[PDB]
Amino acid sequence: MEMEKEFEQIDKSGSWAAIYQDIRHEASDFPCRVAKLPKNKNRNRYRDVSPFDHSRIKLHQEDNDYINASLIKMEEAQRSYILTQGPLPNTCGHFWEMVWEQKSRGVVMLNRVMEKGSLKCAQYWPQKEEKEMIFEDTNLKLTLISEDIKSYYTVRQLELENLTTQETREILHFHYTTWPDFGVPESPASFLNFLFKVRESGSLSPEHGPVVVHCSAGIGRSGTFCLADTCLLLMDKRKDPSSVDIKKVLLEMRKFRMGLIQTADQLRFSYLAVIEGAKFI
Ligand SMILES: Cc1ccc2nc(C(F)(F)F)cc(N3CCN[C@@H](CO)C3)c2c1
Ligand SMILES: Cc1ccc2nc(C(F)(F)F)cc(N3CCN[C@H](CO)C3)c2c1
Repeated sequence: MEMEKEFEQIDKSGSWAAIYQDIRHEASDFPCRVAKLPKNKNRNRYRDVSPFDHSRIKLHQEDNDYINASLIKMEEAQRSYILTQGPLPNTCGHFWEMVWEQKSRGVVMLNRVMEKGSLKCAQYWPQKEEKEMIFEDTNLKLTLISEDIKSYYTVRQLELENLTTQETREILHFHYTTWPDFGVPESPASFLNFLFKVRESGSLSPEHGPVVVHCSAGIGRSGTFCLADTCLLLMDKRKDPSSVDIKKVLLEMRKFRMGLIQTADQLRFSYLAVIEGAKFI
């Protein structure tokens, strides 16, 4: 059963909601005790989106190691990702500290800072070359070097400096700017072109740390990005690409972060992206 044939059946029967609820029912549940400590209340954007203790990213400054971020480690696909929430006004320094400590080369952002009148993410990078950001709490400086604005996404070149050592690193910011305010994109073509730009940058390679991916909560749109990338890698690696079961991969990813793919529409879109992206590979 090619994925295309399955998709046709699901679409005809209108069963995307039933299949999505099955995934929810089967998903892993593990503790999130650290996330729930009182002193970490202001570090969580949403009270019902927490990282599991087993897979959470620890900040290395002693103090408070907590950030709402999870390491998704896909063993068969040989790729890792860090999924995180959109930074809060008080956690932008922790975010960049994470990127520094984890040796990430890329940040993937799948939201806009404001959507439907409402703040989804803090403005955690500089909009102007001449107006750099200093995160005084984690002793980091961030400068916009250049950007390449296109119709569906923007790629920025950032310089991140550890002010303690004066070491600097180039970080690439991949910003998908056109996800609709409601629902999902009608066609995955632009999402796929975005994904291919991330890939081609080398940001997902094993010589770097895991890419950091976020949206607002770091589980819906972010989950589509990692699910589509992993299923496409599994397709190219396996002798038989039609043995890739996207529901099984998503369940695997949900061992590492709760909630990945938040709606039936997102699940459908993930299928569509993997179908069309497989056609290109
Ligand atoms: C033909 C057909 C069959 C089943 C469907 N099932 C869902 C669901 F996943 F939400 F349940 C969503 C659909 N649509 C509407 C069209 N525009 C799309 C948004 O871009 C989503 C959809 C469409
Ligand atoms: C030749 C080639 C090889 C690998 C590829 N890998 C990906 C993806 F998604 F895996 F990164 C996406 C591709 N393309 C680019 C062209 N436009 C297409 C849809 O608009 C998507 C692609 C194309």
